Amino acid sequence: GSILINLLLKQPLIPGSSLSLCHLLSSSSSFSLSALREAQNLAFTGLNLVARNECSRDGDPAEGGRRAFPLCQLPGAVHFLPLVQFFIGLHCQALQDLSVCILEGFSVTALSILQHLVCHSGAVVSLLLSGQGQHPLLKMLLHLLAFSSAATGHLQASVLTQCLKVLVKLAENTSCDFLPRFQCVFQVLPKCLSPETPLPSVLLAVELLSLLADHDQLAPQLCSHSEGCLLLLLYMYITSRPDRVALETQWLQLEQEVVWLLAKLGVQSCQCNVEVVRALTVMLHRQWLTVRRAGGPPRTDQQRRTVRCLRDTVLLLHGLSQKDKLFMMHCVEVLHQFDQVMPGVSMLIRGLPDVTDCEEAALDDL
Amino acid sequence: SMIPALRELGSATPEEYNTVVQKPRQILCQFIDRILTDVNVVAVELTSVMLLDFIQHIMKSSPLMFVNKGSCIEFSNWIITRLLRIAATPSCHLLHKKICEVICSLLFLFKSKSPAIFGVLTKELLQLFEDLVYLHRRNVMGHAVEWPVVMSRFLSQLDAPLQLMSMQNLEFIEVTLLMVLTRIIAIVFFRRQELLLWQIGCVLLEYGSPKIKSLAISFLTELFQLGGLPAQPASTFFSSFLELLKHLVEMDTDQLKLYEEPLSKLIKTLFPFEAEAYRNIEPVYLNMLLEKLCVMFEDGVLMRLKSDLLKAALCHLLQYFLKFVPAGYESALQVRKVYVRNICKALLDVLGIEVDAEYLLGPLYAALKMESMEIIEEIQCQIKHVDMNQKSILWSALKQKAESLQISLEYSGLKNPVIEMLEGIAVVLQLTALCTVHCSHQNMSVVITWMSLDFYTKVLKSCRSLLESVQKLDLEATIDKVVKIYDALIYMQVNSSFEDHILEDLCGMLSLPWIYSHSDDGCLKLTTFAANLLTLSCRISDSYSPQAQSRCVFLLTLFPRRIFLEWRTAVYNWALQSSHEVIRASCVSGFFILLQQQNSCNRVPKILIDKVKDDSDIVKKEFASILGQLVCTLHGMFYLTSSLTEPFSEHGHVDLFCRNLKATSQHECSSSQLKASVCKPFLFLLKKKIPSPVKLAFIDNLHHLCKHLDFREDETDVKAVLGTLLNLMEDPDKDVRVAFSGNIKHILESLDSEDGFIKELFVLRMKEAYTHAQISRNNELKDTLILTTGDIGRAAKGDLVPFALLHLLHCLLSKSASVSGAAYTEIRAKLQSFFSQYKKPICQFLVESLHSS
Amino acid sequence: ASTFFSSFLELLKHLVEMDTDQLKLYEEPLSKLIKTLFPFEAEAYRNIEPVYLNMLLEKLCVMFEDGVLMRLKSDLLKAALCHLLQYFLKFVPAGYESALQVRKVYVRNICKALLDVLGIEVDAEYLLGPLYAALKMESMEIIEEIQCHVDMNQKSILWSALKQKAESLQISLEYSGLKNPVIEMLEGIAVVLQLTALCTVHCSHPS
Repeated sequence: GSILINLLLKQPLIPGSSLSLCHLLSSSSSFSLSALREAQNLAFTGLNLVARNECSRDGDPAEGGRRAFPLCQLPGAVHFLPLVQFFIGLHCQALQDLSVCILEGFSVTALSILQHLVCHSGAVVSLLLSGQGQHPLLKMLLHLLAFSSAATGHLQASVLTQCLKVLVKLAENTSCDFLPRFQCVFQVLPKCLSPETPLPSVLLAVELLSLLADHDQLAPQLCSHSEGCLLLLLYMYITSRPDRVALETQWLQLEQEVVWLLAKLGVQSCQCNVEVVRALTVMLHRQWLTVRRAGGPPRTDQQRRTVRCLRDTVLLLHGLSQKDKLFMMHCVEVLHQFDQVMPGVSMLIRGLPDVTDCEEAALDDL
Repeated sequence: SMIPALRELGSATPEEYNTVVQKPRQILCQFIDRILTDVNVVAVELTSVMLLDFIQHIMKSSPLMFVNKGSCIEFSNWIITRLLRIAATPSCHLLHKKICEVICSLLFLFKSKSPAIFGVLTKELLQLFEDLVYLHRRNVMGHAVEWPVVMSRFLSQLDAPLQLMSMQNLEFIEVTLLMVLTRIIAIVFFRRQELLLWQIGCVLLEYGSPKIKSLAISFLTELFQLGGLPAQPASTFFSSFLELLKHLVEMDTDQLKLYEEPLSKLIKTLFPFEAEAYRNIEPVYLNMLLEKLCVMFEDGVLMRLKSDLLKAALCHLLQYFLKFVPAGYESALQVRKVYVRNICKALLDVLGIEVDAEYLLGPLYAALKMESMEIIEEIQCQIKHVDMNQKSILWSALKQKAESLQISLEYSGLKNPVIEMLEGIAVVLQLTALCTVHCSHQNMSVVITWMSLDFYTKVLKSCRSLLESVQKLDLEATIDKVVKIYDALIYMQVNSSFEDHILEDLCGMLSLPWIYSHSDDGCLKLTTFAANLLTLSCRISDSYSPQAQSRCVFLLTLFPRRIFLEWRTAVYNWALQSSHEVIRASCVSGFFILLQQQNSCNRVPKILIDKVKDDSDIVKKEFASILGQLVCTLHGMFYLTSSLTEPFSEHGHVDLFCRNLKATSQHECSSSQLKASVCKPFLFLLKKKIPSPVKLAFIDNLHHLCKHLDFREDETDVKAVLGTLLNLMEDPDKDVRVAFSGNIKHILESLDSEDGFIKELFVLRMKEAYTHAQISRNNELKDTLILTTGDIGRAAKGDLVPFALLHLLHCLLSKSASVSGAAYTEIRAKLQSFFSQYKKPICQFLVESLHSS
Repeated sequence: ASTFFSSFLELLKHLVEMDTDQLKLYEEPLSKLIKTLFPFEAEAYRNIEPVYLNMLLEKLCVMFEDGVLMRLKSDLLKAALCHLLQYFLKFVPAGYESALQVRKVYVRNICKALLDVLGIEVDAEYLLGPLYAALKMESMEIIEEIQCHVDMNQKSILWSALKQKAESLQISLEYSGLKNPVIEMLEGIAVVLQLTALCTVHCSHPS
């Protein structure tokens, strides 16, 4: 709602660099300053415009329809962009050129801004997803994204994360039809998933892979091409940790996201069908090896997330077994782990009081 | 009905199964066609139940009746609609739950067999629910309702349509589908779907009866537990949440009966004590929330509200905002200082009027301690003695408030409500103690002043008299009070003992019950206070409460000095046979040290080892839990001290906060060299039949216990003891087995060296174990044993890792239950180079199996 | 101020709902107020915190897009609103109220609404001033831009739209002629021609 103002004026947009919106506007040091000042003026104009926001009160009847959880139309926001795209360009203009350490910071800040906007506005979303003639901001992101990932620059750790939070929030706040505009993502998600990437990035890329997998023509963009296939990368990753910080909690977030992805894809309706089960078993044995010893009732939040993941994986595997009856064959390599876990996890879930006919039926099937 | 053909789907192909079962579906609909065609068809008076029960049973048994093509789909949709029309009628309420189970478990079945169908069914259900909530809005929004409606989903052309004519209908159908959703959340949860669920939850919450609001609250709790909340949904949710909190005090009891549990669940799960849970939350929301918390508090809420529980949620939230949310996220610092200052002014203002003020303890202590740390720190800039009175306004306000209460009570018991006021003084003392102890970074060079010893003396005068003339009506609560007070006093004096007489005097009131009625001995003769307190003892002793009695006994056992020690020990023994198992637990948990003060720092009490040898297994549970440091008691003079023992990590319903200490050697805690001759008096607990909880508690104590006891000394008895121990692994209880597996690590960390005889008994007992296992074929035991061996190996150092590895490698040659696949990899904590280390023995592990060929 | 402007704008928005007699009441004093508070004389805006004027222009674009210009009855009030728009165009500068682009958005939308009304009303005089002002502002800015022959119709969407509308009305006559409203369509054509003349003469100043 109106909270967009509070969000934009959040003192540190990112922890560190102490750069707010103010620290973006008040900078007399692509546009050539023939538009820096004009854009700053648009910025504070839109600040006022939203600080009014007569709209999102007494229900805002126009709020409703598609765009799941209709984002409150904050038209004033539409005026911020030319600034934001000026800076995203000075990042791009500074890129595409075979220092930037400073300019890139303003770009990160502006990306956080755009993130909040896409989060809480609908007119900006209609604009961007509209005109293929993509609103210059979309291209300013995409031509960066490759540079956001391909180059492991010290700051390429963050600009990527923010551009991804933006792309994903924009796929969420919007509707299903426009996603073919997002189509351009698939040329860049692979680099976004390279084992040189950290947990938070692959996470956002998974979330977005899902948000696109809701689209009819988009699911095959998962593994239309059997080779490379924008998968078996996700699985080689989930199995062989390509990150070192690798805070187990983060890896749990990622297992959970990958699981929800697999489930949505399976229910909505590659060579990759084969590796998925191997990776799921590696993951599961990675979980059951943790909680068992602790035993008892999990009072830990991590434990509860793990249990949710395990139950969902069990149901998913039952669906798998429903398919590809060779699943025992492809499982041959790890049947050891599979039968060293399945019985104990069945015991556990039976111990759980939230059991489901699905959980019981599956665990019995195996 | 045609049971034979129903079962034998038979020749009915994957294409003709649909038609072969179309007739069964027709029969089932004929059933539903009449018994449930209309709502009031029968006086519900609640036989029809058998029909839904059959629906559920046949669902569980024969999936093909429903699924295996599109016909099957509209069939359910046709069925479901026949149910929704039932879920709207109040009189049908006693079925609506059976419908929450019929609709439920059916989406389940579809998930088990035909996921895609389940997904599409869920999508229709959600579009439905969305229409319903939008209708709710339009209704209370003040716009048109046109109660004659369709809610056209699950549309079945098979061949009544759906319609909700009164908010009875809408509310009922919504609550029912909402319970269904609370069940199927995970199966339905996805990325873009979560925002939809959030939207409909917020719709219900902003607009709906209080009941539906609580239902949706639990729903949203499960949601935040499954996937967290994004930004897009928050604002609405938080507006509703805060308006609700504000409306609380202006809410009814039954209404409270609704909002009570789920609201506390939501608040605890959305604002948990574990840190880094704030990063999920946009600050602006938290600042708004803290504002509304200050408002609710500043409005005299705590006295206005009823549910002591909900106040617990509020206090928990305040504790969160005090400690786990770092200043600089909620807002700048000064705003937080101001807020907490005001909320604490209030928290003070309340105490003298409540009977149970404990929930005020966590936050009050948290603020006192935060200020104490920041103060000793800023002044840590430059011993460094400090005073507290003039430092924090909250502190001295609390102080003079306790003073006002003590005094107004001092004027007359009648002019004062005794219980609330004794409680106020007692909580102020509890805080004085907790903070003077832990706040004092010297315990973590600065020292800090606190409440007054003359005041302590004043209250020690006041309490007995308040009891002495309480009219024998409210005495008991006053006994509980004085118990709590003395507990704080005693924790404090343990941290820093006081002048004797004050400590001497106290020992009377702690011994008060058992002085007069039956003592009549010489201990009271040489005792001073006894003659002074004879009359009050003959007035009170018979009134003391068993819980409070054991409390006082544990307290006296805590009473440390060369001060009336013979009498304390006397009463300790007396209560050792007290006929009250609570008192027996206190007796053990206090004698464990009261005796080391006595004399003979040699072995355990024969008296105890026998008394414990009797029943009341709880006594033996605590007996091992205390053995854990009774070992160190029979060691360097026990240097009593407390863990952090702060209130939140504990359940907060603390009886005798002093009941958190576990002592240590005064100094020079040399290798205990425990010959284990004492462990025999102890290990007898492990008869293989005692309640598994005690055995597990002892497995826990094993960690601390390992270092002290000696193992090389007296190989014979030590090895007998170790055998008694390894009697664990074949224990029938399971958690005990895995815990022993995990603590063999501590053991072999204590072991000096890997002698042969010890490896010999290892091999012997593990062969016995595997043999009892396969002779019994207890795969569970096999897993427990594999894990025990894996731990013993990952921890072992010498020739033993070879042995456990041989065992795991033999296990690798076995059936499904081969956990080795995990362990012999874990041992790496270089499979090829590691094989090279024992390639030669390794191959031997094969030869015997190769004797099979 | 803020209180006064909230009341004022809510009143304006409610106007079209006001009935004949209540209108009659509000008719004169409201126009008097708005003229005494928004006069063509320049520097009479500095008294007014810009955000107030921005809120006003917002509610004004709303009322106009709300079809008021042709619904409303009192010629006095339509004249007052025309005067207010003429003020927001000529007497006031850009930059004080807000940035420019959004200003162009507003004025363009209201000018579209005004183009929507021609064939309806019999006396469109009040409709004239604001249009001419916008067209002069454009013509100026345009020749200055070029000064970094020229045509109008293609330059401003509004000019070409107006000419197309005039043509539409002329044809509407040609085909049905007399049954087609013989009056106020001629007035739309005649105001189109009046503006053609005025901005051929004054907006003049090889390029």
